[PDB]
Amino acid sequence: VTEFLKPRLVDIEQVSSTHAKVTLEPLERGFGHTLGNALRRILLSSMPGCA
Amino acid sequence: EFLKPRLVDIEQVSSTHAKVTLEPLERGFGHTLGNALRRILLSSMPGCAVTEVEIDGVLHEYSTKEGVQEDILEILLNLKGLAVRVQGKDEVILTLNKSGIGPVTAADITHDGDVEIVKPQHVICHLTDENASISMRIKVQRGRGYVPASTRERPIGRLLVDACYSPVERIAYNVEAARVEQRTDLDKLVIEMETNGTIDPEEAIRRAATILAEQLEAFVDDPILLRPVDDLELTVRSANCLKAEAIHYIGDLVQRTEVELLKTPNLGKKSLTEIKDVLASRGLSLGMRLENWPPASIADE
Amino acid sequence: ATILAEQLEAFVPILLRPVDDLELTVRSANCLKAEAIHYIGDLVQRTEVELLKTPNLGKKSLTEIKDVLASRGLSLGMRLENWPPASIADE
Amino acid sequence: RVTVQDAVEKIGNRFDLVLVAARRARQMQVGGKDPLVPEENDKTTVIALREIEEGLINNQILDVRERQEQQEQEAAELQAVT
Amino acid sequence: MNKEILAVVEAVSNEKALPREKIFEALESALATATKKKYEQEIDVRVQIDRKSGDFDTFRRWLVVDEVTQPTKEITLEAARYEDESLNLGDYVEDQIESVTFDRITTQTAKQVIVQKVREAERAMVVDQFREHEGEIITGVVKKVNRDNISLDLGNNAEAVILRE
Amino acid sequence: SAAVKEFFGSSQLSQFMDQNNPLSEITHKRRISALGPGGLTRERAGFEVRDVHPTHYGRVCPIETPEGPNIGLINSLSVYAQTNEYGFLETPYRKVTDGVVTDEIHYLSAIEEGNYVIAQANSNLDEEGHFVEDLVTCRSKGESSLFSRDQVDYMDVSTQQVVSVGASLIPFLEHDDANRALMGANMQRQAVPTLRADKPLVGTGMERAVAVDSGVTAVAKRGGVVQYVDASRIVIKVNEDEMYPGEAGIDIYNLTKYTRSNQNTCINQMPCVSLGEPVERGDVLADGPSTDLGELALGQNMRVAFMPWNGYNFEDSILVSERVVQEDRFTTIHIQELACVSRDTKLGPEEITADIPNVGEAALSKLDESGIVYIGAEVTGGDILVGKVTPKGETQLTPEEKLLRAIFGEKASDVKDSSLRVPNGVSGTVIDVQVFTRDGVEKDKRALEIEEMQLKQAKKDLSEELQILEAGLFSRIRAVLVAGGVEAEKLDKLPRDRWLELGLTDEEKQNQLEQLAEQYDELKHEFEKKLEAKRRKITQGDDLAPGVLKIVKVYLAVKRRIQPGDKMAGRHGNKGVISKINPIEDMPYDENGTPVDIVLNPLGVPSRMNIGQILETHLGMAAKGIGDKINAMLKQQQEVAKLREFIQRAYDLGADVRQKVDLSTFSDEEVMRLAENLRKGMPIATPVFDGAKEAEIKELLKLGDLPTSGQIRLYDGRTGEQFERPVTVGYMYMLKLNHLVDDKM
Amino acid sequence: KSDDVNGRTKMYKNIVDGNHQMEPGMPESFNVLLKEIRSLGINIELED
Amino acid sequence: SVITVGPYLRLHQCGLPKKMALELFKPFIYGKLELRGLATTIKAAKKMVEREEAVVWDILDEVIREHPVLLNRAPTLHRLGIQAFEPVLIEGKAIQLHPLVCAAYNADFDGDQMAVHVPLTLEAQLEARALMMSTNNILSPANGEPIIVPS
Repeated sequence: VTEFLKPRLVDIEQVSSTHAKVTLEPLERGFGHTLGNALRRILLSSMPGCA
Repeated sequence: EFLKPRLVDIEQVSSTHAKVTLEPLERGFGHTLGNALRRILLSSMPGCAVTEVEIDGVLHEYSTKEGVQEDILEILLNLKGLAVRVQGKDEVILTLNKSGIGPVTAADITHDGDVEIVKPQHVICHLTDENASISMRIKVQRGRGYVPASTRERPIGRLLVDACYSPVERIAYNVEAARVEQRTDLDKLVIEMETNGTIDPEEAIRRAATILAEQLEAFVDDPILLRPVDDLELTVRSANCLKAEAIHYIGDLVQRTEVELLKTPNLGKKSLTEIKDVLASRGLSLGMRLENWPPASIADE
Repeated sequence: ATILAEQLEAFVPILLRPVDDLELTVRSANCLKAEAIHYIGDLVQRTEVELLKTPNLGKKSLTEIKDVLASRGLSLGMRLENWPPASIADE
Repeated sequence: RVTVQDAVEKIGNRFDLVLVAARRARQMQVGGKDPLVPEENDKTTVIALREIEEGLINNQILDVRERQEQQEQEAAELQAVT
Repeated sequence: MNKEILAVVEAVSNEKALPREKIFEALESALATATKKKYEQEIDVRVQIDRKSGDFDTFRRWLVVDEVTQPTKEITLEAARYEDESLNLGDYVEDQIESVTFDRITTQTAKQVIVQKVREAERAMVVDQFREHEGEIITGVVKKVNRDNISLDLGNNAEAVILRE
Repeated sequence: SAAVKEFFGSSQLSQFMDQNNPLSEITHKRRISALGPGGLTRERAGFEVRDVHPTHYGRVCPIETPEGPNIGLINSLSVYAQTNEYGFLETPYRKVTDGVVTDEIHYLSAIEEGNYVIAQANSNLDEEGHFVEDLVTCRSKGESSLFSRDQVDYMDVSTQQVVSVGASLIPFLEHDDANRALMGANMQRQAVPTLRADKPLVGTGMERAVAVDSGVTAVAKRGGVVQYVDASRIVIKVNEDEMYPGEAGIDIYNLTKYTRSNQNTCINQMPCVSLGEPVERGDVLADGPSTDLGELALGQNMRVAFMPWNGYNFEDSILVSERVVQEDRFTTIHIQELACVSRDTKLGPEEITADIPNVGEAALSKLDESGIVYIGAEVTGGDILVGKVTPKGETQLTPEEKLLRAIFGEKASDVKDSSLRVPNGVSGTVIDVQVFTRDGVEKDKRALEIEEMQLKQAKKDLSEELQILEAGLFSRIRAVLVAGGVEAEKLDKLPRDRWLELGLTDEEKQNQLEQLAEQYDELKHEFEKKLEAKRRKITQGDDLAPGVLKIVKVYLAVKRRIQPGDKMAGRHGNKGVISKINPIEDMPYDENGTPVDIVLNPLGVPSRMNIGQILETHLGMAAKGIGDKINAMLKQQQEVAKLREFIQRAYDLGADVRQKVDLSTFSDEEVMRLAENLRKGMPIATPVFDGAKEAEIKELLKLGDLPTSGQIRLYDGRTGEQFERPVTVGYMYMLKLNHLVDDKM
Repeated sequence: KSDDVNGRTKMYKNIVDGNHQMEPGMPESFNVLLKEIRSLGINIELED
Repeated sequence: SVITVGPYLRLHQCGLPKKMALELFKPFIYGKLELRGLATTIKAAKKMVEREEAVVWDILDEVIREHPVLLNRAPTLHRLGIQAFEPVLIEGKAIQLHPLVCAAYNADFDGDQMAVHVPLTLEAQLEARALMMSTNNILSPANGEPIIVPS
């Protein structure tokens, strides 16, 4: 009841080294949006860095 | 050095719903963990709903039973809404017997040693005569999500209801500003859930966080018969045990039975264990029969 | 993913039934019940030879007992402590 | 495959495209000829239009290859006889 | 006796040099097996067949045992004491009968069983031919190549089996 | 008989009843068709007859007519419109004598209306009948104008009389453009009954006329006290101030359980009364299909929001949460009838028995020992229901081919399978099997099983008629012998059938006991002769087709839920194919927590001018706000005083209105049960052209703690961040139509 | 796909063998048109 | 069948249900099944797709892939009312039709129905891809105005 489908990233189809396109499959129904939204808000809002 | 959320206060303001509280959070993580845990709690939580009903004198679910003012279909809906906890089983069979004028409440079920009804005032149907009695068997099991009847019964007396294995109803988070601990720009995440009594709230938030951290684990920190017996990963003695009977390919070992090899003392006790270790991969010694050497894929060209 | 994972490490039956409950007629239950037996476990506690040595059971009651023992749930020649098996425990 | 625009840029009629690609797909499917471009398990129609886009097939080259591989068969028959 | 019984037996398509009464008994046992397949009492279907009249009957068994399973064919020695211990352990002593049941499939299955019985009628002829001339020395012609078995066909509708071992 | 049977059988006007709804019955029976013999034809005429003349006002409805090839020819008659003595149409008016609107009704025809001058329906008048203006809008000779105060001669009766009963159940009709009101009335006729029909939160008060004045509910004939409620029957004990002297009398209503309608819906009747409950003359006892407590509940009322949501509601589409399909609330129940006849051909008749060639255990496990499927066997698409084999034909006789055909007393023999099968695609559960036998043919074992079953049912039913009416008769004897030679202990010492020879002189009471003895002996001999006649009706054969042995009819009962592709629609013309059944989490929720159920498309409103659906949405949200406040004041176990306070404030709330209820005469137990019925929302009537204005909706949205403008700010389910510019949510009453997608594909 | 019976049996064999190809033939309903016009006094034919 | 939206589509492809896809493509599935070697006679293949086992859906996704279909709304008035798409299989029973293309068909979604036709032969697949594909009809033939205007 706890063992879902657990994914692994199937390919990293990348253009030049500061740009990439990373896919993920298979995810349980409705989890694509929650992982996309979690990773999107964490990357776009709060990362460590210098400028 | 991000501040980590820790559960602080679980305000069980009523029997169904509670208000768990997470504190502290850096700014931005409030809406992130709020939407994430809301979507996990509504999506997939282990519930304990009902699957099969067998009323005694009822053939199909569209019939009517003599002495109960609701149809058998309405009895199935009222049993579909039954809120029940199970403790140490996969599935369980509850038994109901009731006789006499009046309602058949949900507290009239003969409870087992682990099943616990959480709302005993739940009406099922109304018996309406002095000698007119229902006597049913109810099947309650674990699950996840919504498993209808059309996807998944062998006699004609079973009745399949739909299965809404879902304990929660309404999850609402409300982020708000945080006081001292001597630092501002911190947030509090207050989640008011709405359970039907079958799931403890801290257990719900713990299973939701376990499911989400399991999802982020993805990116966080015969050729054996055609090959020679000597080409096997085992030692040379395991190959020599078979080779003593003038065998060079493992296909010849697969052509002969294991009982026929055990009837010859050329193989040893450790050679039998090595043969078992080789046959554990099921590529050789599977009790097959060949023409002499060649299968059809093993053809001469 | 490392940040989001570090932000979650602070969370993660035939014998027990009565003789009268049997599918057979009331006479088949009453034949066993004449020896002050109420549960079929008491029938399984006693041997079939011991029941055949008492005339309280009849010729048709013997056939009914054979029909009940054809399912092999009762009258299989067992011996209990008094009533309870280990699965039949008091809680 | 989405558009067939360059397959019309190289064969300007847009109706001769269908004849040349049908002739090519019939040579690749039943006649058992290899595709001249490496496929990606595409069907023979898209491989035909993909050969049209490279330019290595049109009606001129198909007539050249049918005349040469008919003369080759009759030459093999004549050298087998005499 | 619908006199149709004595016109379907003598086909005689593929049946001659073989036991006639035994084939009749085997077809009778097949029909009683079908009758016991649509029944409930899990026992043995014994057909009793007459040679002089042709007509037959269907008896049920009681199958003397020291056990309780197959309970419509379950008997014992203490129950044999009412028979004055005349039954022994193990026997298939019959003590019941049955009557009749009609259907087009009932005769169809019977005909299918009779077709197999008549064909058994095309297998027993080659099941004695091999031993008809001691250990011959019998030429054969491979007709079909089975898995680890070579089937051959001889004259007078004969079939042989070659073991690869 | 040939002439009258050809007219009632196949005419151009004797047509098959569109019966899937109480509304569809009661508006198909009220139809003024122009076609048929003696009238015009569709593909020829014309222009003028497809147009509403100025004298359809109050006789023929202007907005309920079928669009398509015959508009204006299949007119529907209005609400108050009677028919004159000669055959013309006539409509009520109120005789406005020189100053005062007199409350007498007065029927005018179509040519008497033209000479006089008629005031419009909603003209303001101050408590006496004096018209409060000095210019009043009227119509003189087919032409509307503005006339003086006291040159008027008639006023309309009520403001609902221009429309029909199809298009007077539409709330806020005066706000919809007439095309969208036409499409809304036509689709409200085309609805389907759901599994548990709810109620309209925003109705017009016309639901009880359409429900009671049709024939789907079980209206009480004589009032009294209920004695025995059951899912099958309902027994009313008739009150003594409504009761005949003879024929002692307690009524039995045999309800109509699950049976086939004409449109393959499921015409059910459910009992809605409790036990021991008083009922009045002219009152509902058993709800029918798409009814609830005597009202008319076609579809169900759901939480709707108007916002564009990621393209999935592009043209007219509808987007529905999984919370709707989990609650089993559009799950309609359909019933298909599958017939199988046993004809009479050459080589002999057919066989229905289960001894069948070419089949094995896996087919025949779902049949009994005589071919017919069980009652209750849940089958799939393509199983065998009735096994039927015909004369295949000996043709070529082989060894075994011609063999035994002789050994069996059944010449068929191999046969040609022609068994009835479930048509490929549909599931179901066999609920009812009928077997009819042409007389002379041997009944098989299952036909004798059905004969014993119906003999047993009719035997039990007539014996219970005798027992129940004898119980009422003995209760009458006990009620008479309370006075005049009463025996308090001696009454139950003797057997009950002799309650007549006790000590009592020649009075009205011994006369009444003699009359009840006459009734009792009549019931005895009547029960004898009627049980003999009913055994005759069950035992006899039936006249049938030329050359048929027996007819087997099997009723499959499919349960069709909802899926992407069905058609749902509101009551204003807002159609739509439901396009995606989302999960619960993706729905836009608000700052309380509740997800919205359905996300419509806003862009259908300014072009397709049906602005009434937004007022219906706001008033439905007001109704549910009052229902949520009742649920909050009742879930906290509050005493009846605060419930009385709040229900009284929610029932006053308006201008000079008609309702004027008070809860001070409900006596502390009905108020709890009225709040038990109001906790899922408070029903609100809004009559057609005299409806609830904007300020009343605002004042009712202020009684609940909802926002005044009707718009809540809504969060998103995917992103979890707020939608800008707060959106409109509320409750709309949406109907499932029976243009499903697994009937067209 | 519609009318020619020998054409569609050739088509079904050609589809289950992988050869996408049609042998055209004539619509049979055009032969029905010829028989209905020919059943009058009219003599319709097919030249060459 | 009845149409519905499905806005995730690219405008050369349309959604087509699995049940309709397994019925319209029975001979291609038969040919594919006979090529692999899973079965022998044609009967076996018809029993396999009558039972709908677990292996025929991969066969179906391998007969769909580059094979256009002709969608057609029932009152076809001009030539943009027959357009060829590539199928994308749909759990469901409704044709998912890309929204921009709707302005060509005069197709709203108020209960409309469309017919699908399969180009059998090879010249017809090429005519569906090279003349009648929905990417090829982006200008109305009555004038110069684009017909894939956003609605």
